[PDB]
Amino acid sequence: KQFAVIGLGRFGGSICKELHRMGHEVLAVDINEEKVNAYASYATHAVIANATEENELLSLGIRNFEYVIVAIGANIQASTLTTLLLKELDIPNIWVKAQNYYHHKVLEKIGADRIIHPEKDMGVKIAQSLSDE
Amino acid sequence: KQFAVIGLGRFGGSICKELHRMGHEVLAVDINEEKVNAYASYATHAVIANATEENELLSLGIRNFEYVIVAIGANIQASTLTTLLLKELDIPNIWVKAQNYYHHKVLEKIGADRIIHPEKDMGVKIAQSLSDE
Amino acid sequence: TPPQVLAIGFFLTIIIGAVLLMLPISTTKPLSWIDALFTAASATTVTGLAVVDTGTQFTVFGQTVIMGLIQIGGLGFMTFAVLIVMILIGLVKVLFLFSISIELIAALILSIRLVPQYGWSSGLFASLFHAISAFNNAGFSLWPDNLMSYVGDPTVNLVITFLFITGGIGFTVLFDVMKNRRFKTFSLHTKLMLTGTLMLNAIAMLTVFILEYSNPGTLGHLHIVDKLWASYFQAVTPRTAGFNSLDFGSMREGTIVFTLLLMFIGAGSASTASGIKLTTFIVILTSVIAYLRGKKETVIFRRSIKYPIIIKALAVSVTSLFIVFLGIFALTITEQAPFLQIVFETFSAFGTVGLTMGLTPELTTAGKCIIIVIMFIGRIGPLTFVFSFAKTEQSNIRYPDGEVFTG
Amino acid sequence: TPPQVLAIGFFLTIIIGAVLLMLPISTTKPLSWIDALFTAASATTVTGLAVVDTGTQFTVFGQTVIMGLIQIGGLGFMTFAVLIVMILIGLVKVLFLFSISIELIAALILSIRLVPQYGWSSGLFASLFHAISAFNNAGFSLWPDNLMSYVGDPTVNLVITFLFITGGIGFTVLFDVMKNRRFKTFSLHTKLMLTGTLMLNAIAMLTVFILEYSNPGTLGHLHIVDKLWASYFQAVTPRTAGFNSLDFGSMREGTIVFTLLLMFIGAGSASTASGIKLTTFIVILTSVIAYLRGKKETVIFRRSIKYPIIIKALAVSVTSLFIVFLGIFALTITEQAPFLQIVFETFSAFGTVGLTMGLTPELTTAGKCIIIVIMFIGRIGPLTFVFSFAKTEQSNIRYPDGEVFTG
Ligand SMILES: Nc1ncnc2c1ncn2[C@@H]1O[C@H](COP(=O)(O)OP(=O)(O)O)[C@@H](O)[C@H]1O
Ligand SMILES: Nc1ncnc2c1ncn2[C@@H]1O[C@H](COP(=O)(O)OP(=O)(O)O)[C@@H](O)[C@H]1O
Ligand SMILES: [K+]
Ligand SMILES: [K+]
Repeated sequence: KQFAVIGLGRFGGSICKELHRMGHEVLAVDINEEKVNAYASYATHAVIANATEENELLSLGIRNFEYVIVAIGANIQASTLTTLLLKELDIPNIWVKAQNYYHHKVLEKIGADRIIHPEKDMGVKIAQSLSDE
Repeated sequence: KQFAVIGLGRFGGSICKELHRMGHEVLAVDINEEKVNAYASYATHAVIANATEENELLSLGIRNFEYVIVAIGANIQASTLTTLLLKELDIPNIWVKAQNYYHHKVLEKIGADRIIHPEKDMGVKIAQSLSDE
Repeated sequence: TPPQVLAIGFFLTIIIGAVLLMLPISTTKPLSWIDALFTAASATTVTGLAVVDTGTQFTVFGQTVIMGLIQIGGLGFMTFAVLIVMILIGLVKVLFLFSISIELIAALILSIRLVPQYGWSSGLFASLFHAISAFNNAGFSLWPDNLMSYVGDPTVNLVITFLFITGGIGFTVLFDVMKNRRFKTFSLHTKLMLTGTLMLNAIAMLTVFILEYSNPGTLGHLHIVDKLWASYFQAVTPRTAGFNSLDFGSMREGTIVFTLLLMFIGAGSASTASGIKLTTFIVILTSVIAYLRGKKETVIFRRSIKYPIIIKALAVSVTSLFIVFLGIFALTITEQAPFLQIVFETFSAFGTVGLTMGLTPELTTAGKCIIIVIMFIGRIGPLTFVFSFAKTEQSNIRYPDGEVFTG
Repeated sequence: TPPQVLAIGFFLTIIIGAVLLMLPISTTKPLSWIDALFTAASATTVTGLAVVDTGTQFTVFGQTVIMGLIQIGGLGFMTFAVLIVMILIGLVKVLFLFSISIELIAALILSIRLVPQYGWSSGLFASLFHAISAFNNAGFSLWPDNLMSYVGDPTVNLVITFLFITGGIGFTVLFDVMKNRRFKTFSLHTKLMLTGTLMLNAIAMLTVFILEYSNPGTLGHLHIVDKLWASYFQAVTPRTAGFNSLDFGSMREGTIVFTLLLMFIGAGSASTASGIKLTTFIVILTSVIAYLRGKKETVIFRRSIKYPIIIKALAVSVTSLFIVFLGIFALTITEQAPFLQIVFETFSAFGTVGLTMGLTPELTTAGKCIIIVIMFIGRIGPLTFVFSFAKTEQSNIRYPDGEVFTG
């Protein structure tokens, strides 16, 4: 019921739209103003903020959210830095989207609860569908 | 008495300041807003406009000015395009600042009354000063 | 031309309506040229100010003409207001069907109360006339006393108030409420109108009840239940229907002063109301409070308001006050009347409310002409009217910044 | 705290001045507590409203205390206004020397006219008192009739008008004129004040002369030369000196209505005047006209005005009107007075002008308290006063844009 998604892109935006359809309260935060306006109606709360600043994260109230999904793409440093800040806020579950194998290793060692690799993870279940078909 | 300077840079800004000291009416036009604000007090009229658009040139009233100095630097296409527009406005005297030898040739053939090469032209008079000294 | 059609269209309607009342079949007694023009202008630019009583001056045919002008004037602006909002006759028929349907059912409810008292013929025309007048925020009444005899009648108060509250808020608000039905999913504008109307009416009802409680002329010689009805009615009628249940001329000056602000802010945007709208007042009020608190942006209902909205809200407010100031200045020179009545008349005329304190009948020929201009400008809107008759040239030259001390 | 010192400082001056007039040496006859507080507040927050005549109530020592409060109040705000402008006691001494020098020479010129009539002792204190009062835009007069006996005296009219015109425009304007001496080299603000004052005074002088020409009470039983002086004086005194040459209570209502706007727009910025200043009125007026003409920016005097200047000008204007509206609303409930006098009193008190029409002496105890608050808030400024007693928290979070219809 209490979910937060950081980064409204192809992967992050899809999570907000799907969660909103199921009837869940989702907080969407993104630096780009156009992304927040587009997903303003698809999220319970839409915020234009920078996730790499610890002062803004406290203003949003991320510590309240049990699940935080960091879906920042094409900016690996922002994704790595955001998750490191979230552990200081003792977030119980942090789900991070990885970009490559090296980024996957860094996120694992800095304390990411679950690492998502949308291109690689989709292949291993498309292949599973082929066997079942 | 009726002078117009286009491009408020190191070369264009120096002309406006020197002419203003001598007591002449100078119109300063530049795309950059910071340059126009800085030279607003050093010019009789300061305008934020683009010299490559023929519609804006007519609004300023360049056809009234007998002498127009095109001091656009680091943007050779803007300098070349501006002087070509000015000849359509039958400007009597057009003084243009050149960037290199190839730009000097192009300006000469498109009808520039006087071509100024500040780096090269200063050398030929510094050398003259050495002989006289 | 896009905003010029509305200005020309209302002008054509007024003159056609004015000459339609000149025939010796609409009015029993002869009517002067200025009064017919004023009556047509008040009906077309739907305000409700009357120099002559509708019942005692016009006949059944004449009252039908007034009913036609109110419906045409109220719907003509309402359709264009919706079109202006969406841009900046498929839709017209939808609004016409909705307006007729709600007015028809309201007349049937009003018929249960009026036809047992006035008769089958008299009670059905009166119910239909008030249903049309109330929904379009007109305030016209066939009876010599404007709803003053039905202060304590729940049927008259509830049905009529529902008509100019539903027709007061914008049609976008009505569409959004029925399409979404969840307050969390309403638009920012819809949430401003629904929340603003409840807060503004509650404050107005409290102010009228407290100030007029001890007044012998109004709200004093009434039962406690009737006091609530009159206070409730007099709080929602200033924006912008202008129906009466108490004599505004015998009210306290403090109530009149508060009514001046109440009828300058009007109601919904794309609707039958006029006057800086409610959202404009809220946008300005919240923008100033944010500036005083140091906020870099205006935030309300978890949203943000951009500078073009802020300046447009502030531009229409100052322009409206300047027009009202000119009207008061013009009327003081022309009319030899008490100042409070002149100010109340000008705000009512500009906001197209129609409330008055013993001044509209006694206006001179020149005074009536000023009110007609004020009513026309207020109905059209200061921004819309200027664009019709102003030369337009989009500038393409920027200038160096200048420092101006506005402290 | 930076704007809180001025609010606290004036409060300390008023209470010190109020108790200083309580001694049985300043006033011949006993003075009530509220009148002394009102007199001190009017002198400190330099407005000129008087519940008791200065000459017939206070003695030479008492009038000296009033003279001290005017000089301290006028210079105290003027120095801080200049400091606020430059930020957003070396300078204080320069302003004090300039203010004393111009007032001293003016008193000497006035002494040529007053001491032949009142005497060496009486004529020198009166000339000095009026020189101090006029330069600081006070309007206090020792004589029972405020300059009404010198309507046609060129020496009194010219010298006194020059004092509150020089002291009315900002000290930045005075510095810029003497430093540059060329209109082409003046700042944008300086060119707005010099051009605006000439245009505004000319329009005001024409309006007063035309409207009051046939009035028997004022401007009617006077010579043609005296009509020009009275019209000229009554056009420049509303902003913001508040000196009199004609009875405002016997003027036409149209003249009073125009005076309401005249003393709302006040005068210059960093000076002894108060009210939305002129530049604010010009900035708003030109910004709206540019919007109506479709201009993307506000351009005046070959310069450009940025949005923060536009919104600040519009924010102070609406805030000032809201405070004036609250004052009129409060006075109507409290004071049982004609509405026109109440409106004129509130605008005069807020603008610290001091002009009145037979209302200040007859105010009740509660009515006087409201005026003191209105005078204090208007002198400090709605924006400056709020910042003193408002919690400040700079926001660092942006929100998605929302669409609001402000039509
Ligand atoms: N520091 C940051 N804080 C919050 N959001 C960010 C930050 N940096 C980037 N983003 C958002 O993350 C999104 C990443 O999208 P993109 O790079 O297109 O890949 P994907 O759509 O797969 O996530 C961008 O839309 C951007 O707005
Ligand atoms: N299209 C244009 N129209 C007018 N002014 C221009 C245009 N393009 C560039 N300029 C101005 O010309 C100036 C050139 O300055 P710069 O490139 O630093 O060399 P210099 O100072 O020697 O002229 C810039 O400051 C710029 O603002
Ligand atoms: K109405
Ligand atoms: K004064």
